[PDB]
Amino acid sequence: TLNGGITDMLTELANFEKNVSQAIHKYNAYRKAASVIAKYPHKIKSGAEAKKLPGVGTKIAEKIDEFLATGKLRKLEKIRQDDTSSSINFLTRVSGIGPSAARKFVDEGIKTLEDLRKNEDKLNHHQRIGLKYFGDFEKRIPREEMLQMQDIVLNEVKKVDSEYIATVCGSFRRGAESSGDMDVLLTHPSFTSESTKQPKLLHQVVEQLQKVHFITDTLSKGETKFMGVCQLPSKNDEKEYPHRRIDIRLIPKDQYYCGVLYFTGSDIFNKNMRAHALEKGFTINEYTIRPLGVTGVAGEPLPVDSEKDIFDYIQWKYREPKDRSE
DNA sequence: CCGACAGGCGCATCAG
DNA sequence: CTGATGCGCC
DNA sequence: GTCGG
Ligand SMILES: Cc1cn([C@H]2C[C@H](O)[C@@H](COP(=O)(O)OP(=O)(O)OP(=O)(O)O)O2)c(=O)[nH]c1=O
Ligand SMILES: [Ca+2]
Ligand SMILES: [Ca+2]
Ligand SMILES: [Ca+2]
Ligand SMILES: [Ca+2]
Ligand SMILES: [Ca+2]
Repeated sequence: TLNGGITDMLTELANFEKNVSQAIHKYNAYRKAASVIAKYPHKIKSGAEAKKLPGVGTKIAEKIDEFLATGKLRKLEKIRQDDTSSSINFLTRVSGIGPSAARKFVDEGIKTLEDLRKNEDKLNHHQRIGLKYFGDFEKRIPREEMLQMQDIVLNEVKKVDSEYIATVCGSFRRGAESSGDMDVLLTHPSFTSESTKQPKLLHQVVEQLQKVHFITDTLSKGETKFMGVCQLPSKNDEKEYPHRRIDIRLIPKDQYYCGVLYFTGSDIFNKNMRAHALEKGFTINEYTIRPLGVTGVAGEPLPVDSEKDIFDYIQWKYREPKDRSE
C-alpha cells in the first residue's frame, strides 16, 4: 500500500515483458525494482529518490516521475488498449499456457475463455485442467483452510509410512494469512543423496491422497515432483470448497535444509539469495550449496546442518521464514 | 561499456 | 528408441 | 532494465 501505485505499475510492466515481449530479464528487473520499492519505508517523492535503491535505474526512475506527476503511465495506457497484448496476457492466466502458447492461440483466433472452452481438443492435459479450474485457481486459500489441508496430508502420509516427514512450505511456512497454493516437502529415510532404497516413494503418497479423494487431478508427476489439484471435503448441504493447486516435492532426507530453504521462498528471496551466493563464490540449489572455483566449475557439497548454515556460508544474518516475504 | 542476470523438474517435440 | 532443446512451472 | 568490474 505505501508505494502501491508505483509497485502495481512496475508489476504490470513486468507481466507485459514476460507474457507479451517474452523478455525474461526485463521481467525480472521490473520485479526486482517492485520488490525493493515495496520494502522501502518512505512515501517515494521523486524518481531521483527511487534511483538510489538497488535495481532502480534511469528508466524506471523516469517512469516513476511520470506516474507521480500524472497518476498514470502512457506506456501502460497504450498496452491496455492493444487487443493482442491483452489477449496474450489474459490467456497466460490459464495454468499451463505460457507466453509462447498464448501468442500461438491468439494468432489462431483464440482470444477468450469462450474460445478456449470450445477448442479443448487443442489443449494439452495440464491446460485442459487449468481451464477446467480457471476461476478456482485464481482464488486464494485462507490459512484456516491451509491448516485443514495440512492436517489431511500429514495424517494420510503417516498412514502410508510413519517414517515419511511432510512439511508444508511456501507462503504458509512464511506465516501468511492466505496462500495461493499448497506446497509439500516430503522426505523418507530410504531416499538420500547416496541411494534410493525404496521405489515409488512419492507415487504411494499420491495414491493414498487420491484414495481419500483429497487429490482430484494430476498435472504432472515424476519421481521427485508432483503437480496437481486437491479439494477439502465439504459437509452436508454446503457449497463445495474450490479446487486448489498442490505441489509435492520429494527431497533426499540428508538434503532437507537446502530443500526447505528452496521450498519456503519467496521466489524473489531465493533469486536474491542465490545471486548473492554467486557474488560470494557459491552456488545454491534445492539440494546443496557448493563453492565456485576459478573455472566456474562447482565443487563439492559443503556440510550443512541447518538452514542458518547456508546463510552463514554467504555471510548473511539468519532471516526467519516470515521475513522472507515479498 | 557489456556480460550476466537462480536453478532445476516434467513434458512435448525434433533430429537422427 | 536416445539425447538435446525449450516451454511452463515451482 | 540494471549494475559492477
Ligand atoms: C515461483 C517460484 C517458486 N519458487 C520456490 C519458492 C516458493 O516459496 C515456492 C514456490 O511455490 P509458489 O507456491 O509459487 O510460491 P509461494 O508459496 O511463495 O506463494 P503463494 O502464496 O502465491 O503460493 O518455490 C522458486 O524458487 N522460484 C520460483 O520462480
Ligand atoms: Ca539504483
Ligand atoms: Ca499460465
Ligand atoms: Ca504456494
Ligand atoms: Ca506452489
Ligand atoms: Ca465435486
